[PDB]
This record gives sequence, C-alpha cells and structure tokens, in this order.
Amino acid sequence: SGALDVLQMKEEDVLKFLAAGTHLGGTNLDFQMEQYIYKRKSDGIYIINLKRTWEKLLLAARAIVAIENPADVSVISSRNTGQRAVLKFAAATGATPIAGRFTPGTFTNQIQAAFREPRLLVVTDPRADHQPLTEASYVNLPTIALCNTDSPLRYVDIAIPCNNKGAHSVGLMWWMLAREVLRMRGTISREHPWEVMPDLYFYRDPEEIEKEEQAA
Amino acid sequence: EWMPVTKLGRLVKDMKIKSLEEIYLFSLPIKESEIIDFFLGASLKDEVLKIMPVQKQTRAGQRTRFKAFVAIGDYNGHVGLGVKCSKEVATAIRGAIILAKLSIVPVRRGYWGNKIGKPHTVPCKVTGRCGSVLVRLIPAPRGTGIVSAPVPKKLLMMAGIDDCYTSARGCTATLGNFAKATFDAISKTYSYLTPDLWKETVFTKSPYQEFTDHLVKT
Amino acid sequence: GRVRTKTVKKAARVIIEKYYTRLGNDFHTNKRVCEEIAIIPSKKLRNKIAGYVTHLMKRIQRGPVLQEEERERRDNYVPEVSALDQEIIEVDPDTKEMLKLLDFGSLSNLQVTQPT
Amino acid sequence: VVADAGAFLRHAALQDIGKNIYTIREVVTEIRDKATRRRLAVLPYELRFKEPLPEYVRLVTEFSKKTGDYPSLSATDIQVLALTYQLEAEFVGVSHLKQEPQKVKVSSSIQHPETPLHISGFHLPGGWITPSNIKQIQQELEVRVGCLTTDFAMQNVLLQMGLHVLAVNGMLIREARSYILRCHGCFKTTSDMSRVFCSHCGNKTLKKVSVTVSDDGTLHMHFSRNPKVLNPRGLRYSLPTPKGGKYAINPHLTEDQRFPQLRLSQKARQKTNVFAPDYIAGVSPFVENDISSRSATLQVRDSTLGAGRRRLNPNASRKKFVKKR
Amino acid sequence: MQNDAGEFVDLYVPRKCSASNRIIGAKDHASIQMNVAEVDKVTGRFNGQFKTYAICGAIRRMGESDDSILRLAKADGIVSKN
RNA sequence: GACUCUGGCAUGCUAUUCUUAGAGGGACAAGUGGCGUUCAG
Ligand SMILES: [Zn+2]
Repeated sequence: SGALDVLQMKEEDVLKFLAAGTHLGGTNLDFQMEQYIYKRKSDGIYIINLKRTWEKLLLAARAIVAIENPADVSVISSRNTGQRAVLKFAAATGATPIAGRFTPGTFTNQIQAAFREPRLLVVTDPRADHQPLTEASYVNLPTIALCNTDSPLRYVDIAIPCNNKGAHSVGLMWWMLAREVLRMRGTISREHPWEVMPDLYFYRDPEEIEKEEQAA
Repeated sequence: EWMPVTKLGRLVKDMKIKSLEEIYLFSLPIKESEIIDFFLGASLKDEVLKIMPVQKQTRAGQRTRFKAFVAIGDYNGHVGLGVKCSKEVATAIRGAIILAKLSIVPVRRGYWGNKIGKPHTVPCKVTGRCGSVLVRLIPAPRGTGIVSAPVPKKLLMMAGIDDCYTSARGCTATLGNFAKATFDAISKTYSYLTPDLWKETVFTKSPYQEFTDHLVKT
Repeated sequence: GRVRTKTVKKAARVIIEKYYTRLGNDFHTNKRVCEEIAIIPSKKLRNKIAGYVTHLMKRIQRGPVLQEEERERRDNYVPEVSALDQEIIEVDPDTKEMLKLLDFGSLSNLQVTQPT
Repeated sequence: VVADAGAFLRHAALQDIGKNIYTIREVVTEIRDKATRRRLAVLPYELRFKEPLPEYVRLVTEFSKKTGDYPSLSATDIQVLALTYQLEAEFVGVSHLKQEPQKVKVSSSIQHPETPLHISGFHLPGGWITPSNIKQIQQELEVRVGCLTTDFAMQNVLLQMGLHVLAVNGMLIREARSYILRCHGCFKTTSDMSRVFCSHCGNKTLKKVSVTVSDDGTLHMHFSRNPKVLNPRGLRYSLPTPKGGKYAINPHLTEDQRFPQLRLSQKARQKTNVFAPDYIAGVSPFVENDISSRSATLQVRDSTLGAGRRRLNPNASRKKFVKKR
Repeated sequence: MQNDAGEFVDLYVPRKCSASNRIIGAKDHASIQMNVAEVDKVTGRFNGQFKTYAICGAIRRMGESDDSILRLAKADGIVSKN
C-alpha cells in the first residue's frame, strides 16, 4: 500500500483474519520477526499485527504481478495444509505448482525430467520448505515466504507475517494472495467480492471427507 | 550438434545474448560448457598445470586414477581453473577443461602510474586465500612482467595481466591450494570496489525478463 | 513403412488415463481438446497424438484392453456457507486492543473472553 | 441397545441384557485385535446390521457441530449416533428428544488440571483396590434402548440431545465426568485427549479443562485458576536451522511436517511378557537388547521414552557431561 | 575504468547492492534483482512501470534481505508508513 | 535408414490477390473396403 485508499484493509478482510486466526502466531519468536509482532500476551502467544501482514501481502502481490510470464512463478508446498491451496493458486494464476515432495536438484541439476528454471519463488513455510530455499540461493531466485513468528528468514526477500500452522489460515492467505494478484492485474473488479470463496483453498482431511460425504 | 537444456543456453544458441559480460552482469550460473565455447571459441587456449596419479582405495584394491589440474584462459580477458579425477588421463584432462570452462571469471585490469593506452596490471593489491596458501597481487610498472612462481605466472599470463608483483605465504608446494588461491585473488581483483565504480547502477532488464516472449515458444 | 513413437505412446496414455470423458470419436474435436489440455511444443506431435488417441478410442470402446474424476470432485468442493462466516467469534482483550489501535473497534461479531 | 466398538474391545457380553442389538459393519470390521475376531465367530448370533438414513445423519451432524464436538466425531461414530436416533424415533415417540442444547456455565477452581482425582488407586488422606473391585473399576457407574459407547464425545452428544445411554454396567448411566482439551488462543474445544496441536489455529496450545455433564443435559466445565498453567516460562528459545536428509530430527512445531522415517528394529521393540506358558524355558529371564542393528548405533528411541525431558525448559542448565539426545 | 584519453577501459560495470552498496560479484549466485510493480493511484491496477532492487548474497545469507527490501519500499513509497 | 529438420495450398495477420520475409494454419495413416492371433500390421 502506497497510502492508497483503494488498497487499504477493509472490514471483511479483518473479519476473515480473525475467523482463521492469522493474528494468533506461534509461541517462539525469531528476533528478525520481532518487527512484525504487536505485543506478547500473558500466557505466551505472540500477536501478529494485521496491518503489517496486509502491507507485506500487497508487496508480495506487487512482486508476483511484476513477473511478466505467469508460469515463471513457482509455488511449492510440502505439508498437507497448503497442498490443495497451492493447486488452487495455480488455477487462479497459472503459476507452476509443486505439491508433495520437492525433489532435490530440481533447480540445480540440469539433466533431469523435473528440472525447471523459475524467476520468482513463493514458499508456504520456510521451516518445512528449506530445500527450495537452498536451491533458490543457488540459482538466484527471489523468495516469497508465508512466515510465522518462529520462522528463520534466511534467503527470503518478502516475509509475510501470518499464522501458517492452521489449514484455515493457510487457505485464507493463499486465497487473498490470489485475489490480490488478480485484482492487481485487473482481470477482476476490486469493488465486487470475488466469486471464489476461500473455503475452496482448505485442506480436506479424509476423515472429514467421509463425514461430509455422509451428510449429503 | 548442441541441444541446449537451460533457458540461458537456448538464448546463447540464438542471437538474443551477444556478449558474455551480460551473463556476468547479472551473475547468472553458466551450467553449460557450450556457452563459453560459443562466445570465446578458438581464443581459449588450455594449459595442463599438473597430472597427479593417485591410488583409489576400494575393497577390490588399490587402483590408479589420474587427477588433472588444468588452467584454461582467454588472453587479455578471462581464466578458469579445473580439477578432475578420472580413470584415463585424457578423460581427466577433458573433464578438467570442462570444469574450468564452467568456472570462467572476468579479471579487472588497471594502470600502475598514469593511464595511457590499454590496461596491463592488477588495479589494486589483492589477496587470495586457500588452505593456508596466501597469494598477494601488487600492481607493477609497465614492462616488468609477471614476477611470481611458475603456476601463478601461468594463471596471470592466461588472464592477460601483462605484469604483476606477487608474494606467497604458506605451504605453496601443494599445487591445488596454490592455484585456487591465485584464482581467488584474480576473482577479488574484480570483486573489489574502487572510487571509479561509485555511480549508482541503473538496472538493465534481465536476460530472462527481456526475452521471456521468445522463451514462451520454447 | 510408418510406426508410432514412444513419446506419443506415453503422452496418449496420460491423456487417456486423465481426461477420457471430454474425449470423443471425432478427429478434430479430440485434437482441439488435446491442445486445450496439456503443455504442448509442436504441431506434428499434436496431430500424431490426436490420430493415435482417435484410433485407440475406436479400439477400446469396442472392448477393454473413475478414481481421478472423483478425486477432482472432492478437490473442488464448495460449501453452501463459508466456515469463515461465523456469527460470533471469540477475541482476546489484547487482540481487541490491537484492533482498537488499528482503528477497527466498531465490530459486531467479536466477543471478548477473559482468561479465567 | 446399540453396541459401539468400545464394548467389543472390552469383551462386554451384554447380549443377554438387551434384545434390540443393532451394529454397524465399520464399527466391527476395523478391529485389529485377534481375540475379538476369535470370539466373534464364537458369540451367539442375534446381533443384526442396520443402516441409518441420510436425513438423520444430517440432523445429527447439524446439532453436533452446534455442540462443538464435530471435529472430534468420526463417520462411523455418526453412523452409531444416527442409528440410535432412528431406532428411538421409530419405536418410541420423538417428543422426548430436544435440539439446540443448553449453554455452558463457567465455574473455575484453584486445583491444578494434573491433580490426581478420580484415579482408583489414588487416595488423599479408605480407597483400596481389591479383587472384588477390579471388576468394578470401569468408569463413573450409576429401559429398552441405549448405547454401549466408551468415548466421552458419544456420551456427551447423546446426553445433550437426551437419550438415556448405558455402559458395560447393566444400569443406565447418570453423570459424565471427563477432561477435554481447550485452545487458549482460539478457544476451540476438542474431545480427543491424545492430540497436542489444535485443529483450528494449529499452535501447541491445548490445555486440560474438566467437564461434567448431568443427566438433564446441562454441562458445566471447570477451568484452573492457577498461574502455573498459563505461564510463558519455557516457550521462547533459539531454534536450530532446519536440516534435511534421512537422519535429521526436527523440533516438531507443526502437526503434519514430514519427518524422516527412523523406526526401530523388531528385536529393539520386543518387551518381555512374563505370564507366557513357555517363558520358564527361556535361557535368560529377559528379552535380549538390540545393539547390532543400525538403529541402535543411531540412538533411535521410542516416542514414549523421554517424556519428562521434553517438559524441561530449554533455557536452563543440565548436568555438565550429559547430552540431550 | 577510464583512461586519460577518455575511453571506458573496462569489460563491464558491475551492479551494486541497493542496501549496503557492495559490488555484486560475477559468481555471487545468491544475489537478487527483484522488480516490484507500480500501480495507478486511483484504481490500484498494474501500471506497467516497476521499481528494481538488487540485494547481494551476504545480506540474503544474514536474513536481512527482508528488512532491506521493506526499508527500500518505504523509501520509494511502495509501502505506507506504519 | 522406424535419426533430426523440412516442401506443394494459403486471395488468412504482419511492412500484401501477381514479386517479397517473419509469424499463424493445413497432414495426422485422418476416413472407407478387404487380409489379418481380431491386436500389431
Ligand atoms: Zn488454537
């Protein structure tokens, strides 16, 4: 946000952030992430400032939009909570998704079936996805990372302070990132709400799949 | 026939990238030897610094492989240093040549006294360190020549440095650390910041960013 | 003579196992849905793929030689009501203080819960 | 008399007690116990299988997510609940049951959640464990239809909605005393006591809260008014860089991060059983330890071993010559 | 760099770091040249211009690349104050 | 030569039906009848 009244955080976004629990960070704290916290509460939980989260999300969306080829953005998730969302993010944008195992040597070993050369890297979790951070360090790739309070900031350029442990928070962050990228490009109107609701981006958890197929 | 794998190799194969310095401008990794083969070509000469035969240990036994230390160099321009251990000596030599082609770095050249003509010497006194081996390069007046041990003389002659005073420290008997320390000193010649390079850098568009429309089709 | 290439074989097996539903019997419809589906370099490879898949859909629909559609049906599930749209949401007093400092103090869905 | 899998695990032969025995296939076929499948082919066959209706499983889920138990429930659990719902609706009149249940009432105490109350062998100031009582200690033991559920969530939802359920004891139960885990960041309650990360926000923040549900349908839960429970002492510490590979162990910050597979060998995880009929023929009184395997050299340990070591705060001082794994 | 006659006697001029003013090396493969988009001030849609920041590999190693990019974004008006 | 590239026809786009040279189409055994382990051919 360049102090633009269009790009400010609205009431519905704040309600979504409170509903998922993005303000509820981790319990540990990395010293480089202390700039993005609000206060330490009594029982130990670190509160994530939502305005800084909005500003870093806008910075990340601006970085993604500035990549001309939409396939040059690589979006990787290793753990389950981000997986579907990453695939859904591809359906929003066209960026190249890696869900599941990230094979080492993807960005460095040129003679491979899964060798690919991106231009911008977007990472669900810097703690879980350390290997693509190392490869991006080797092959000159800037990094977007959805960082929590206890998240190392080695080889990341834009750290988005948010809760990334819960499935709802991860899905919400990916959905608002996709919505902001599509609004920034201009393919969807900023005034009307997006027709894709954020519940499309959440983890399925097959026992809950059984419970939901039961109630049909 | 060369069939490139990387996007950089695809651009080098076509006429999108005209010079090697552009690839050195954005510090992109050169992962193919054919890029250096295409840009420099016949101007690259090779000089095998050393062949050491060594006995590889295996449960089958002590079997011999040869280790090649090769310094490749484009005169008044570039050097590369390659180390390769292999079964046959020719295979080790060509592997070291390939690994030295992948490590081609530019060297900055300056003047000792007043700036007349082409640069001939190292711009400022620099240092390269490798395993207790210290190599120090000092600017020299024109016409002096390289005053060094034979291996750094080889490297500085292939760098196009016409003249340079040298001082070494440590166990210089081992050739690998000595050559790598000289190579590191050559890299820090250009990595050094001087009052000449004080202008704010205007950012030219990246080669992947400029020719992304051509790279959509491939 | 003429023989089919192995890359065409594996790509057509992928197309058959992935999206057999939208594929049909006409050559040009199969070709256009094939160029719609996958990442595709060349025209001649596309046409070889289309011809081979058309011939093998002439084959397999006479006789043999479901999980992925159910998987993608589970993948694009959309609820009638968003789970984020809750009537009353719990809020911390410190989180409420942060919201007041960030100027969103006029919310209606928040309920402040004290640590008992 | 709807039999849940908890009665089958406990060898509850209450087939003579009831007559309307109704069970699900997926509450009996998933059991990996050999003795249960052995006695299943021996037990008299008067139990019968019945399927619930989609409307009734829909309604059961509809008020179960208003009770706040829906993440704790399972699919076959909902099958059992709605089967009992359909049976009591089709036999007995439906006016007995009430929907949209009562609110919670909060009454905290000074007692710790780790106070050892309601343990049979434990006694403060007489409570003895007699062989006349070893058959008696099951739970808080207090006409035609009922349930044989052992999970607290099933009892909770069935008693909030209003069905009289029972236990391995023949008499119907009256009160439900248990513990739940509550997040103190998001205030979401889970009936699964085994888990350590909450389902909503995912932090390592679940804490124990005691719950008592009366036979009326009124629930009251006790918090602990103790500063030791909500204390941020051993929580912030410097973390190592994340290591990869086959051997790296991570500090376990999320519930579903991919750990490398580091299992124990079969000889390393054999525990000696002493009441076997052929134990006395053993040359050694004990199962021999495993030192030969690669897992022994890597110091691979069980998940149970080293539990109080994790409870120490990392910002402390250990013994000089000891190393924490 | 430039001789007395006036010719630029140098192979190429290297880029410098946007935060710590250090020269990016030829094989500094952790170095980053990132483009951040500019938008119209009335609609918030992508304009076509972008601001470019270069970060050396050492700052990316130290974890200070995020703070440096944020500081440059506040300086260039991309990120609002507070 | 079961390797790589590629032509015939464009009244289509580009500075354009007669000359140009970049791109985009068009051809893939595609369809028909027989011989065929009824599938490879
Ligand atoms: Zn929680």
